[PDB]
Amino acid sequence: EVARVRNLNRIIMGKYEIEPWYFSPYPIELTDEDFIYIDDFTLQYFGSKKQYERYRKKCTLRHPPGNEIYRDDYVSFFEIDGRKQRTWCRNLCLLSKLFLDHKTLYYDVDPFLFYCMTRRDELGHHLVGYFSKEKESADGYNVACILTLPQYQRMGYGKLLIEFSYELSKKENKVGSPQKPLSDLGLLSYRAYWSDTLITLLVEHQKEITIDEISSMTSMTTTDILHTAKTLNILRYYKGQHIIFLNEDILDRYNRLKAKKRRTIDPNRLIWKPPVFT
Amino acid sequence: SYEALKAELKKSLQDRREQEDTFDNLQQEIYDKETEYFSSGNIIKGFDFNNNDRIFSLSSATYVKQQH
Amino acid sequence: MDPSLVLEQTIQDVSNLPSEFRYLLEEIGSNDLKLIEEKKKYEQKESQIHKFIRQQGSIPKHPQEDGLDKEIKESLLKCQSLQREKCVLANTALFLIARHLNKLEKNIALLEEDGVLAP
Amino acid sequence: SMTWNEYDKFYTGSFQETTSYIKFSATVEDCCGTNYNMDERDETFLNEQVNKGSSDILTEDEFEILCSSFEHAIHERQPFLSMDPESILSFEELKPTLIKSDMADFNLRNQLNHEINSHKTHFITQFDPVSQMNTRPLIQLIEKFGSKIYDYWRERKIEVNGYEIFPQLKFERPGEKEEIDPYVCFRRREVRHPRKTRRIDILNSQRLRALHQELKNAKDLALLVAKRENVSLNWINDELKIFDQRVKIKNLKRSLNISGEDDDLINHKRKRP
Repeated sequence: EVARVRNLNRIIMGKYEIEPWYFSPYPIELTDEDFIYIDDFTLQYFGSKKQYERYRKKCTLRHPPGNEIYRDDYVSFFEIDGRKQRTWCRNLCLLSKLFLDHKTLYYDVDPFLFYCMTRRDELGHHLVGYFSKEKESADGYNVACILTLPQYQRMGYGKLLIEFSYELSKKENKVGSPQKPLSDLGLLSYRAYWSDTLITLLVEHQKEITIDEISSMTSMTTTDILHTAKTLNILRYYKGQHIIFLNEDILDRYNRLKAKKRRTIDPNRLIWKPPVFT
Repeated sequence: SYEALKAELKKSLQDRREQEDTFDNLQQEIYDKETEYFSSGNIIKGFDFNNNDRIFSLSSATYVKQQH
Repeated sequence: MDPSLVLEQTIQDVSNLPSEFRYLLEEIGSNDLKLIEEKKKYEQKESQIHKFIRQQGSIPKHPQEDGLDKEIKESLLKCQSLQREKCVLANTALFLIARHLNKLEKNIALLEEDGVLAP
Repeated sequence: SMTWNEYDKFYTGSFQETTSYIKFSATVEDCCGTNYNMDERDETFLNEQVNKGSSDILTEDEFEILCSSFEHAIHERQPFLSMDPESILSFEELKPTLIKSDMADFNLRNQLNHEINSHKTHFITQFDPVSQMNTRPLIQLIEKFGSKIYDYWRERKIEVNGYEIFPQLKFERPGEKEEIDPYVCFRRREVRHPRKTRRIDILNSQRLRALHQELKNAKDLALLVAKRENVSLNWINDELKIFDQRVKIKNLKRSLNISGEDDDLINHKRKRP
């Protein structure tokens, strides 16, 4: 009952005031405040402006508490272990829950890895979005929850997050799909990514290509590939096996897509080996 | 006045001489300890030799100049 | 008290330490390279003052003494700034390893107070 | 919505980018300093009740050191304070515990500051802000201000019924029946694994001793590098002192027209490795 309504009033994270959408189990005492402050580096919450000031004067952290595993001139990615960085990850999950309706904060953050995308500044690395990932997922999910912060929309950050999640899976030699039921906005973003990478792969490869060979190059599951082809009306059934072809629509979409000149993940800048848990 | 400044300048010149000598020892000490300790689990290799693995001596541009 | 648990926890705690030592030490190295180039910049100007003193003494003033002295102090001051950074960097590396070592020594002590670990 | 006007007041400084990727594993607590942070009520008390006519000012940072020690001591001696908040210990009963308190690895930092041979000021890392330099030691603050500040902190502790002054997350309690509360979060579920065989325990005991030695070797190298940079800092401080003295010598010498004794006014090359 209480969890089905917006919990907090208005929040100032860093320099941007953001409007929460959903309940988040922040300290209930904070629901009595007009303004809540979120530190831009530690994601720590404050009801008191004076405590915030004192905290900012003593805080030396200027980036996510973990190793930088990716860097281009647009964004960086940090890999953070929930078990190693408990306070920071809880703060992130509390912040994320404000904008994700079906994220659970039921258990502690230990079984999750957090891949945090930042943009660099004179002041440091500013978190703009993230995706979490189970250390060991029974269903083979390569993303648990994924979010772009509201103040950083209209910047193509969501696309970079989704790209980076599959780049990890490719370096893992695994196929992957986002967790369980997807949010309405999340479902929209993945279908756009799935269509874009599928039509880009088909057109540039030119030759005929197998479902399993597409699955091998993109780390997309066969399920996501088939459904993406059905939506694009380029899937057919022959002799008990599925086949993907090309039409006038796919070549047309490709030209429009290439014209957009979007920012992309450069896999050569990903210095990362999969974490080993005993 | 002039006599005091010349007396405390010799004092600070002697200090510079002492800092320079203890610096030369530490550099040699560091190099010897890199040899003794690193020649299974290492602070160099991972906890789980080579002249390029001397990350401690290589932190000094004075040692880098000597090796080149 | 479980020695296998203590060993597993210590290895996890220290997993990122060799990477941090390398990262800190090469930032010290990169600063020391900048420091040396700045040392040459003020030692050459200090050499001109010293060259003049050997020939004519300290009583005659170098034709550019006021200009060189300001440039030497400036270059000497940014050397002190670089050296302070290397000190801070070296202190963090020492602090990280020292903190891990104390935690391990406390664990070893707790294991020795039991019959679990032999002293 | 959009931009906050006081951002530039709250976010100052520069993060310098490194050529190689950032390597980091310190926690948020490692980079925050003193865990107590004054609110608006604390500063008016410090401004008007403590420092109004004082000859010796208690700085905001020194204030937080004191309250932080009070919190750590009470948690140690009265863990179930919320059972009877008015039975909170007095300052004099708590003072023995405050004297022994080791806040933010203070004893470790002191030992390191000793080992380096610096002994100058305090041991500073990347995790420390430069504003914290001006603070007095805790034991000195306890004597001059301890009881007065504790009187204030004691009341705030009673007002919050023995819980925390700062708003806390609601965590599950192992005796509560529970009630489907959305504010309860971050429940913990232990691993509970069977023991290894006794032989493997002995083998891992040997690996533990070996790992301890490798960390010891690493600490020796790390201390040597810190000593090397410390004497390098002393050297440049001497070069700065020698420069100022050499200029003053020459100006006074030129005033009095004395010749010779120029040996100390120039550098002399010597055999260096």
